[PDB]
Formats: sequence, structure tokens, C-alpha cells
Amino acid sequence: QKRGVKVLKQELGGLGISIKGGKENKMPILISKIFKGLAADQTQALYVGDAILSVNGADLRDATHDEAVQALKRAGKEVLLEVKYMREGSAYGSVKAYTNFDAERDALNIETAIKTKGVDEVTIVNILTNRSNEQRQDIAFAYQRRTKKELASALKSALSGHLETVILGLLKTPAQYDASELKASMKGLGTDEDSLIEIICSRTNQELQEINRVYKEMYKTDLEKDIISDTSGDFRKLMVALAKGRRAEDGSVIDYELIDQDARDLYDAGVKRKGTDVPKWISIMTERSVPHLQKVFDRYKSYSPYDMLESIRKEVKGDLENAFLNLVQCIQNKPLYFADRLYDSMKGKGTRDKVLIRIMVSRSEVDMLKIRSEFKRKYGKSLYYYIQQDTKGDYQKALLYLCGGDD
Amino acid sequence: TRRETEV
Ligand SMILES: [Ca+2]
Ligand SMILES: [Ca+2]
Ligand SMILES: [Ca+2]
Ligand SMILES: [Ca+2]
Ligand SMILES: [Ca+2]
Repeated sequence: QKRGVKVLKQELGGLGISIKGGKENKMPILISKIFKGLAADQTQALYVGDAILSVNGADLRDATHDEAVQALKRAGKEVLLEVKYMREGSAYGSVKAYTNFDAERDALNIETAIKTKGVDEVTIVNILTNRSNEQRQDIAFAYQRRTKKELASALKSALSGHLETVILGLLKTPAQYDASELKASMKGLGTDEDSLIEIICSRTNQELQEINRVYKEMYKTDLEKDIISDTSGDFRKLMVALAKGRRAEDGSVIDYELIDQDARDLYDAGVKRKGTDVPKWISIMTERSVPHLQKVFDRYKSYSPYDMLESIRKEVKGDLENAFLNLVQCIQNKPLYFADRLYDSMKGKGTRDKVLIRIMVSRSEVDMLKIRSEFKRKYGKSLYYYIQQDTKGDYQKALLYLCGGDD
Repeated sequence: TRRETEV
């Protein structure tokens, strides 16, 4: 959305911004910093990550760094910027960026909340669950700058129970959270295959590329190597292939001939023969793009008397079956996949808090709004309602904030 | 190049 912002230069700082990039960096001219208390700050209309397309009519779309600097420095007192937020994100998350964000004020209020007698969890929850993940990182930075202590450690001491689990999860970057959840699922004598499957089967190529990098940075070992240590058989081969994050990207053309051939190959490898050609299933379901596989699974119904999910249940068992079932759901309808997992986490006696928390934290800035739509459509009551009946206290309030509201 | 320039 191209928008126009008028900035009045001040003799201290000028526009009061810093810029990055240029065509020699294969980047568009991007606002990198907005200095507190300067010209562009007082407009409250520009955000870090904005692409400056023109300055008083002077086009900057194909400008180098120096070309943009000279154009920005030359412009008179009144400056009209045509900007366009080019930072990629999702419009279907429930947690949005707070519109009056002050990282120092939040850090100071969180310090006050922690030091208050009995701890003011309400304020801590009201702040952190109503800031984007990027804003939380800025709060963590300002907290360390003012108090000289790390925010995550301070909150771990102040909080306990499920509330601590939610808050500490919210403080990690998305890749950090997934990496630490993957490490947790491969800790001790046993293995949490359900949690391992949920993350590996649902994460995209871009998300997995970042997880693989951050995992090695955090634990000094490759994620694939830890997967190999804690899994075996065809389940290992499927998990290792998926975790590589090298699925084919969604192309422009629809390959109908390959859609039909994949459908026949999936049929020949399973329902048509005794046993299963598991490597063939792994190759097709890990290499093809998601839109392609959606059409493959429908074309598969033309050849097989059972659909892909029912075919998996009849062909394989154990962890391998659970992996394929989760993967196919993520391909067909990922928001419905998470809606169903949320329902299973609460429907019965007690709560599967680990799963409930992990989904509310990890999907809150991705597709929580679609999850909520699928949930309300299938179960008749909102996700908000189900969280209300299964959780209590400040833990409940934090989850309700992450939910975002009723349906 | 993480080159920044103030303007
Ligand atoms: Ca308290
Ligand atoms: Ca604690
Ligand atoms: Ca283990
Ligand atoms: Ca068979
Ligand atoms: Ca329950």
C-alpha cells in the first residue's frame, strides 16, 4: 500500500532517519532507523522497513545508496515521502503490532511489575501478549540496557507454571522457539515424536531454513544429526527429508501430467500392492509443491477407493503413520490441522498444555485468524470459548490475548 | 553491505 508522509526537516538530524541499501546491494531504499524525538518520529507515520519510492517527485525505486542520500539531503524543509512497507509478513495473525510502541516505557513498566510485591502478572501479560515478536525483542533489549539484567531470566524467576511457559515462549524469536521445542522433543531417554512431527510437518521451506541455522547456533550440532540419533527406519527418512526444507516452490504453471502420474504412483506404491513402497511416498510428498500435492490428493481419489488419509491408515502404522497423517493434513488445510490439534488438546479430561501453548505462541503471528475460522466452523463454538473452559488465571488471559478474540 | 547513512 503506497502512502504519502509529509516530514518537516529539523536542523538537528534532518529527517531523523537512517537508510539502508540501494541497487548496488540489490535492495530498495529502506528506512533502517527512526531516531526518537526527531522529525520523522514526530510524524508517527513511518515505520522501520519502509521503502522510500520517491522524495518530492524524485523517483528512488532504482536509485543507489548515494543517489538516495543526495536526494534525501537535498530536499527542502518540507519533504513528501512516498513509502511502502516492504517487510514481508502475514495478514492472518491475531497478534498485531502495538500502535503506540515505546520499548523503554514497556521495559520500565515490566521492571516495575516484576519488583512489585507478589509480582504484577496482569501487567506483564497485558504488555507482552499485545506486542509483536519483533517489538518484544526491542523490549528485551531496552530492559537489559536499563536494568543490566536479561529480561527472560528476570521473568523466569518472577513467573511459574504454565504462565511462565507461555511468556518465555513468546520472548523467543520464531526460529529460536521452534529450535528449542525441537531440542526438547529429543531430550532424555525417550522421544516426543508427536511434537517432533507437528513442527517438521507444518513448517515451510523458509521457516525450516532459519530453524536449521538457529538450531546449530544454539546447540552446536546440526538438527538433522539430532533427528538421526532419535529416530529410525522410514520415520527417520521422512523426518530427515522434510527437515531439509527443500520442497519445490509453487511454480506459475500447473503440471497436470505430473499431477496424474504422482496420483497413480501413490496408488501403485500402496493400496495396489502388498505392503508399501514407502520411499516412493516420501519422495512425492516431500519434493512436490504444496499446491501440486493438493491436486495430487484429489486426483488420487479418481484411482483409489480410499482417499489419501484413509490410505495411510490402512498401509502404515506407528510413528510413520502419524507422520504421514500430519503431513497430508498440513498440505490439505494447515489452519484446520491446527484447529483439530487445539481441539484434541482441550476436548477431554484436563489439558495437553504443551501442545496448546506451542500452537498459540507459534501460530499467533502466522494464521491464527484462519485457525479460528476453521475451529468455529467445525466445532460450533470459538477457540476463545474452549480456552476459557480449559484454563484459568493469568495463564488463561495470556492465551485469550494470543487467540485475539471471540468468533 | 550493511551500510547505513543518516539523513
Ligand atoms: Ca501475583
Ligand atoms: Ca520459574
Ligand atoms: Ca532422546
Ligand atoms: Ca499395500
Ligand atoms: Ca479439557
